[PDB]
Amino acid sequence: ATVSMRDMLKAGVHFGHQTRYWNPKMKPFIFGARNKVHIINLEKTVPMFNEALAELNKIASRKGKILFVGTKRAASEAVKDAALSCDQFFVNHRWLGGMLTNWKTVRQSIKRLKDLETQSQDGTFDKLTKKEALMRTRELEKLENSLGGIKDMGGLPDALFVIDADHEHIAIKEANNLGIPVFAIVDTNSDPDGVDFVIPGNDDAIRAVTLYLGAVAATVREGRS
RNA sequence: AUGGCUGUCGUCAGCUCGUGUUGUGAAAUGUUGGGUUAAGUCCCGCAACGAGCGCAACCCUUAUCCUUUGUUGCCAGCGGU
Repeated sequence: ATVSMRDMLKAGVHFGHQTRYWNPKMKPFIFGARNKVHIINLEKTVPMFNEALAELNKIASRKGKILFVGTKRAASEAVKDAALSCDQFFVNHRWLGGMLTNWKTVRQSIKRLKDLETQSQDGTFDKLTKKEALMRTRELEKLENSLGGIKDMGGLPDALFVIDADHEHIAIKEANNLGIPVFAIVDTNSDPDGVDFVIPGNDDAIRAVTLYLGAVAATVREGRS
């Protein structure tokens, strides 16, 4: 449902970027500057985080398909487990340019993953030679590394969850073109114009992103009840 | 005025298209870049995702061996010459 302010300092969600890379549009969401490092205003994010979680909850109550987005090293594996914990979908390694705006052409690539999976469990690769069986399994390995989170998708997402918004500005722009509401974790270096429901928080720490991922995988499941 | 056929750049590795995105727009992207190759041949990354003509392969011949077949072909092991 909601979390307090005491655990905010434990995860370091106020530990933003320096006074060199900050975005000018972070003035309503910066508490101050400690040793030339901007501190995220923790009194401003806690009313804005819970209204997004209730915004993420009722869309999940109407059988909403939530998509998770994050392609950074610190949160590449944490975003995969959080989506499956709440029975949702994820994008973890690489966001393909045109994954949502060009949804038609990537579906042939999605079924191009499915026929390789049906050729994996039944025992089909073993009849072919060494060269053919190696590359089509190597083409397989690249496939669910970038499309395995959305191989169960079958449509356009109802809502979008974004980590490292400035690093994933392509994903936010793609959902904005189709009118899909996004849920981005904006840090001091990021731009929140594309973000419909702004959540100011630190995104460069493993323990910080798991606090959001743990909370967003928690808020979905009672909407499933 | 043409069909059909042919040479040439050049058997040079390029030529494009669909969707999406960018730019008012001509168009750009993909096709660029780090490696790599005879080759946009392959890997990775990347607002690109895929596909087609090209490359290669599939075709013929040559390079070694096995099986079957032995004439008008062949002559190792046995005879007459």
